[PDB]
Amino acid sequence: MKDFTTYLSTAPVVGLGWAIFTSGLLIEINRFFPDPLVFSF
Amino acid sequence: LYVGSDAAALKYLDGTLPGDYGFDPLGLLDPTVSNGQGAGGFVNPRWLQYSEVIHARWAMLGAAGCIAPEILGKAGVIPAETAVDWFRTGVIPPAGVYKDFWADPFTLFFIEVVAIQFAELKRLQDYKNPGSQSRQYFLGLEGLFKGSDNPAYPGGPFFNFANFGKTEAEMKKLKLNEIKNGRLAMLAMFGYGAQAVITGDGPFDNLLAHLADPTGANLITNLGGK
Amino acid sequence: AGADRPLWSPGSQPPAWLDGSLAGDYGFDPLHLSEEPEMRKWMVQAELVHARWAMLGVAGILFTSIAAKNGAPFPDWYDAGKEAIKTSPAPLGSLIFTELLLFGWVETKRLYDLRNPGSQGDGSFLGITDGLKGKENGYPGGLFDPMGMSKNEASFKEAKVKEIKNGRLAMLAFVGFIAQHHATHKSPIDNLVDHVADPFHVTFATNGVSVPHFTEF
Amino acid sequence: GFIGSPTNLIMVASTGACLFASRFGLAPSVRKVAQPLKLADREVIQTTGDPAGFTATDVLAMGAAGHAIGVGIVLGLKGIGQL
Amino acid sequence: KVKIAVDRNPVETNFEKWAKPGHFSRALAKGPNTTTWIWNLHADAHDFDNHTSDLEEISRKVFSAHFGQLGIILIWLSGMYFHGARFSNYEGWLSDPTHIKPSAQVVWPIVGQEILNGDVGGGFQGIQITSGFFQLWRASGITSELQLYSTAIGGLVLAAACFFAGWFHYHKAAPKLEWFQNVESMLNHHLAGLLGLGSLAWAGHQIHVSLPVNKLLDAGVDPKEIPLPHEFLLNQSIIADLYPSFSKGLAPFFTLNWAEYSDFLTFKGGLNPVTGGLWLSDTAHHHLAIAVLFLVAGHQYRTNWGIGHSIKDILESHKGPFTGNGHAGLYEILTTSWHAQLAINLALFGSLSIIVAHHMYAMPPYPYLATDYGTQLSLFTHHMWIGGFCVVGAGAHAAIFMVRDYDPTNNYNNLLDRVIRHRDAIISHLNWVSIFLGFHSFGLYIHNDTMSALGRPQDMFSDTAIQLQPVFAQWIQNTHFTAPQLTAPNALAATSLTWGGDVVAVGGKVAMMPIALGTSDFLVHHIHAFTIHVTVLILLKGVLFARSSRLIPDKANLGFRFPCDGPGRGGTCQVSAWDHVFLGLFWMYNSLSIVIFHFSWKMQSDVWGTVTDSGVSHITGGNFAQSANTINGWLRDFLWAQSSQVIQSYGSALSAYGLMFLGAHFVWAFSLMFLFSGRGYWQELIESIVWAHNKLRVAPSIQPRALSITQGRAVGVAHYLLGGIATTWSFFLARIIAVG
Ligand code: CLA
Ligand code: CLA
Ligand code: CLA
Ligand SMILES: CC(/C=C/C=C(C)/C=C/[C@@]12O[C@]1(C)C[C@@H](O)CC2(C)C)=C\C=C\C=C(C)\C=C\C=C(C)\C=C\[C@@]12O[C@]1(C)C[C@@H](O)CC2(C)C
Ligand SMILES: CC1=C(/C=C/C(C)=C/C=C/C(C)=C/C=C/C=C(C)/C=C/C=C(C)/C=C/C2=C(C)CCCC2(C)C)C(C)(C)CCC1
Ligand SMILES: CC1=C(C/C=C(\C)CCC[C@H](C)CCC[C@H](C)CCCC(C)C)C(=O)c2ccccc2C1=O
Ligand code: SF4
Repeated sequence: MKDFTTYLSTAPVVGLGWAIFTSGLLIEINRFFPDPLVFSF
Repeated sequence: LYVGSDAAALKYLDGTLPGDYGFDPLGLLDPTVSNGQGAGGFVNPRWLQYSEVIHARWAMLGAAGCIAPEILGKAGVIPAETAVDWFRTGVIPPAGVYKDFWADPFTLFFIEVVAIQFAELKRLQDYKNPGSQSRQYFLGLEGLFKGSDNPAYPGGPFFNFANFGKTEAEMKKLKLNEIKNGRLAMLAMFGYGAQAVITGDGPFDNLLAHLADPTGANLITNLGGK
Repeated sequence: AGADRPLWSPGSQPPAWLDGSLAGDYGFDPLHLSEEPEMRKWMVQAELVHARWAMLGVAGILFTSIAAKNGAPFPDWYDAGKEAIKTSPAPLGSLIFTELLLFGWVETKRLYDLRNPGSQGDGSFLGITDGLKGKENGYPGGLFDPMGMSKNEASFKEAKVKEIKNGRLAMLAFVGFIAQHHATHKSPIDNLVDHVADPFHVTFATNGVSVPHFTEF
Repeated sequence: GFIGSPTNLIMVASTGACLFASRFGLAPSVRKVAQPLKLADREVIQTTGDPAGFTATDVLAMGAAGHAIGVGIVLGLKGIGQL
Repeated sequence: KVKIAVDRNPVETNFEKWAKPGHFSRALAKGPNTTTWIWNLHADAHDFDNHTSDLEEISRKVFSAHFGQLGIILIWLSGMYFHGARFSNYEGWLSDPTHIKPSAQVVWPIVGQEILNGDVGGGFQGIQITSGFFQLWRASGITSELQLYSTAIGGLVLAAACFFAGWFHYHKAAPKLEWFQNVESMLNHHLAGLLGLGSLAWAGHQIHVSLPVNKLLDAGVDPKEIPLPHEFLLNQSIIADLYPSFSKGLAPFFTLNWAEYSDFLTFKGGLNPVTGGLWLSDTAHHHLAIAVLFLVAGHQYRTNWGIGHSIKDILESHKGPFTGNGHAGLYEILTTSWHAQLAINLALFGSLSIIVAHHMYAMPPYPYLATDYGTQLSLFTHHMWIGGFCVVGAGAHAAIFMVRDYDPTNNYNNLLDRVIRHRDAIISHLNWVSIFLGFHSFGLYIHNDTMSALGRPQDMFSDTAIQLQPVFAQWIQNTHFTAPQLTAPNALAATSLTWGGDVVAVGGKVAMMPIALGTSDFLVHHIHAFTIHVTVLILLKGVLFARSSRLIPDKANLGFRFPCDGPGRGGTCQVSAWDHVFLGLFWMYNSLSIVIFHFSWKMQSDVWGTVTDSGVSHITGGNFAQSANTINGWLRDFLWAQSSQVIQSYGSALSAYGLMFLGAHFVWAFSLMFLFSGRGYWQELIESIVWAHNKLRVAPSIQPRALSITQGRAVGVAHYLLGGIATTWSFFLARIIAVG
């Protein structure tokens, strides 16, 4: 497990996790707020 | 005698196995094949003997269960509507399903899955660890699962309750007879499958057709040729 | 409580981190989870809270379905929330955030008791010192154990084993509830009386789901 | 496929000639390989009661070759109007 | 002699080596200290010849890597079948294949990309696919989405089995070196079971499943009204009234009366007029004959039963008088060197992909395949580029074998030694013929451009001024048009419609029509020959001069992949065989770009189009006979006359193509400074950036370094090839979808 945990601790795995998290956050924001351009409320 | 023995194949095998007719053209009983430690590959003499005897027992059960309903339906023993062909019982719904059963075929399939998964997984755990199933409490009948040195022949108060084979000579005779009838059953089940595919009828019907018309009803005429 | 104990499969080799000390330790871990002691105690706490909520929810579902079969005007366990908020004085939105508000305190206390054992029973919460102190990892005791049958070690151990076994059975019950409600669209007690009415025919193979029918022949 | 049919007769004659060939020279058996001819060689596979080298792989290979030669000759004659 | 040799559990299945990234090599085993280490970790990852010197472990790694690639391919195929099962209009396409476009990709509406879900027809919205999977499934008898779902599930199961097989045959039961070295057994089993048995199984599927479903589909009945394939399999009545020879029931096969099977095993050449594809019975008899031929070929090599040929004996026996030791040491080379086998496999596989592209643009072996111009163009271009990449990698891995696995002790007077012994003459003659071909083709093009711009249309090398007609190609076309007349009397028609004859059209669109070859065709064919000749020159110069040269006599000690030998001897940059492959990659790109441009223009001008009562109206009006003789014609009448759909695709479903088009141009530009520049400039810029990060104490512990010269060349060629291929892909697909 700790060998597997250090494998997930490697740079490409945490990079993939960050990319998935950021892409999902931005996609859900754009879906639930369709076409945001002007900062108004 | 030796049934089609091939030379340069008895170099790696002596006479210990029941049949051991020396027939090994391709070569799979060589200890050089899959040599090392651990589980390894599935081509090893221990697993080969175990799978051969298990295939033999299953094919013997299948040959008996494919012969008995048709023969007993030709007589007055079992009723005729329960004497359907072995492929029409529900094993292949394109071939036929016996609708007059006490349960749905998938319900029987699930009951079979639970029961035979229990049986075969206990068998596998005893194959990997000999005598291990006699230690963990099952129902109080753990002593029935003592096993033996050979995984193929566990024995005990249930598998050998008749206690046949007290000495070595008749035990070797029984093992040789079991493997001979089992190999005959492999051939029998092979023929049953081929006859079912290319005739669409029961094996006893094919036997009666060959007996009544030897030249007019055989493999050549069943393929359309003359 | 170890060594020659019944495992999840006879003849299996138990893991090194599963020595049988924990309740329900059958040596079942193909994926080698709970190897680290901190992850082991996290897994024990997670299993305990999932078990407790599983038996609570399954008991509520069974009680409501039994009363509905007997004649009480109770809806099915599925889509009960719709009629619940229809008859609730409290609307949705406020209800879930209210539940989160009175849940965050207990969850924070549980998490910081799991990370720091005995730190909750320091008089910080309304001057409570003897109470709110975890006797074990996922077994707080104190105010949560008013009657003291857990003082005996043997009684505590057998109660832990019974609790974890009934909790795992409750996970299986909840999974079965979801599966055969998606398959039959009926109450679990309705499925039970259908199975005890015609056991040889009414089963998982006759609902039109689970086992698919394509040729019908 | 008919018994006594000319196609079956010619292909059976070809298969029998191929089988009787390697029994005495001509065709490359296990014990006769060489580059252009027949040269002495080992056995490896037991002949199972067969004199010289005429084991099961020999009869299998030569029966396959005989069946192939027979069907080729039969279809070539059928293409040009013969049997 | 031949037997299974397997070691039990040589490698433990643990995750301890997943934590340490660099573990296969001792250089990366010490951990990282600079950023190039990371690139090295992603460079020598699958260079198993450098990790260990033991051939057995290398062979085991190769076996497991092949199992992993097969699992990846099966996962991809299962995903294709799943996309056809759920996010597709295959059932709607089966009703009217000539009016609904094939679509199997549906996007999520997120940021306005839902406009990519175009109106393909049949009440569906999605991306118009050009892979031709719809035609393949129609050829396979697939009717409902349930069959596609089952195929996807089976493909996922087989991919899991392949991954388990890789894990098992590496970690649990690893085959020994003697198991891999049984080349005779490998060849026999591959020719008999991998190819012969597969061809027989596919022929049986075609005969028992694909032929009746395709016949009923061509009859015009509803796909739902068509009986399921198992109904054809079991009950013989439907296959009997669909094909009377099935009423005999396997009698004509064993009684040698194979002519009775002539109804469903046919030899009608050409295309089926109902669907514009190859006849399914012809494909069934084809795969049956292929299976029989490969079954015959699989019993050639002696393995364990005396009879059969020996590869070493065959190689050693073929020795001529002008070649010394004829094929002597090649058996030991190909049984010990993985890279020589890789070179041979890649060369033959790339050539096979080229034959595949040519022979399925020529004969469309799928129902309603020729009507979809976009599918045919995409398939041709894709197989073309895969073949070109594979034949480049052939020279690459041949050079790798020459650097690493070549032994002069086993090669004294053999064929390889004599090729090395006259490599200078080989390269000089190849250079001369490359120069001559480039002159007498491209100078002809420049001559045409000049005399067109000089107002001399009578001085051109065109179809009207100076006829350099392809007399050999025209004669071969006329001979193959008359192949069924005299030399193949049992063929009902010609083997293809490209030689001549009538015009086959489906749905008002031209499926296949005769192709005329003129002066422009001769010019582009000789241009292609010149480009292939130059690429061969580059790759052969890389292979033969990989070990030594008069310029550098110890190039073998420098390895296969080194940047240079310094600025000595005037400069020795890009002297390695790897750099030769890197240079030849661009030449392969240019060659295949010109080839696919010729293909697209030729089918758009002289093959594809619509059929009216007056005649055949092509897409571009047949300008190839008058505009393809000049570079300005390719600029204007092919690159500017087309590509208007790509730039005007905005606001439609094709717009992403145009977007990709622009992005492709970007990538094609972004490669150039990796191709230009060097390393010292970027290293000094990185030093300045290191100073900037050190001022703020944010300098990384891993020292950032510029990319290596070999690494920079690889990045440049990869981005250049990606940009060019994506540019051609976007332009081709947008042009062929908007007007096709
Ligand atoms: C007739 C028997 C037979 C068959 C069918 C195959 C088939 C294959 N071999 Mg194998 N091979 C054989 C015998 C056979 N082999 C023998 C006897 C040897 C030892 C001399 C080898 C040694 C060998 C090597 C060294 C390599 C192969 C590889 C391959 C694959 C080539 C890739 C391809 O065409 O994709 C076709 C793909 C498919 C059709 C997908 C389905 C593949 C299934 C799962 C395989 C079924 C065939 C298998 C042999 C059955 C026995 C396995 C059994 C024990 C479970 C292919 C799966 C390459 C490889 O590793 O690929 C993974 C490779 O590098 N072969
Ligand atoms: C791999 C390819 C392939 C396959 C699978 C088939 C299969 C079939 N074809 Mg086809 N055929 C093929 C190629 C193929 N053919 C080719 C190349 C041609 C030449 C053009 C033909 C020409 C042809 C004609 C003209 C006809 C067929 C017919 C048939 C069927 C008859 C089966 C039969 O007699 O075979 C022999 C099959 C067996 C002997 C069965 C195999 C033995 C079994 C599996 C043993 C099982 C034993 C087992 C272990 C025990 C039971 C297990 C259980 C307990 C679980 C069958 C569906 C006929 C049809 O549709 O009528 C029904 C028909 O009229 N075919
Ligand atoms: C389209 C761009 C382009 C062009 C035209 C050339 C041209 C050339 N390169 Mg190059 N190449 C290029 C880009 C290009 N390169 C790039 C980017 C790379 C990097 C991968 C390479 C990689 C490369 C390699 C690796 C090789 C070449 C070779 C060649 C020669 C081709 C052989 C031939 O017949 O040339 C004939 C000459 C031309 C086609 C140039 C145009 C000639 C016109 C028609 C003018 C005709 C004569 C004119 C009338 C006289 C002018 C008179 C005036 C002085 C007054 C030639 C010198 C090969 C070589 O050295 O020779 C075989 C070789 O091995 N090149
Ligand atoms: C099944 C389950 C967990 C299963 C876990 C498994 C198999 C793990 C297996 C393994 O880890 C092992 C052992 C070892 C590893 O090496 C390998 C894996 C494979 C990883 C949890 C269920 C857990 C189930 C829970 C917690 C159920 C809670 C139910 C509640 C709260 C009900 C609330 C209700 O709201 C409803 C739903 C509807 C309303 O009508 C009524 C009310 C009452 C309102
Ligand atoms: C004298 C003697 C005897 C006898 C013997 C005999 C008589 C034998 C025979 C034998 C034989 C007689 C054999 C055979 C075999 C065969 C085979 C083995 C076959 C095969 C086949 C095949 C493989 C086929 C194929 C094909 C197909 C199907 C398709 C295509 C074409 C072809 C044809 C190729 C005895 C014993 C009594 C005693 C002693 C002495
Ligand atoms: C530009 C250039 C460099 C400098 C470039 C270097 C060192 C490589 C830089 C790679 C970067 C770090 C890749 C990752 C870029 C982004 C940070 C990743 C994407 C981020 C978004 C997803 C947010 C060379 O080192 C070089 C060497 C030899 C020949 C030509 C050149 C060359 O042209
Ligand atoms: S350092 Fe660069 S410029 Fe200098 S010889 Fe090497 S590759 Fe050429």
